[PDB]
Amino acid sequence: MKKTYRVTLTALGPIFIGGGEKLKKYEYIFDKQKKVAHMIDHTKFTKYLLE
RNA sequence: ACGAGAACAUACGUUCUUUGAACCAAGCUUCAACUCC
Repeated sequence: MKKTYRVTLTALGPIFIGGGEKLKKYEYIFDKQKKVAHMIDHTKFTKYLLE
């Protein structure tokens, strides 16, 4: 009879769903030597280079 | 030197009036953005 339940999925390990977006060696990826990575948007990158 | 001669079966008149090709019906069902090294 439509037994609705609230599922709280506790991520005990690394959870990855992907979704079809591959990031190449230097293609939108910005990896620096302080053990964090930043990533960029294609539109503002391309117009920031074309300006 | 014909039961004959002469004589439009003719004139007038809307296949027309009223009438939803409608009513009902999920583009949906089942799918891990993934496996290997």
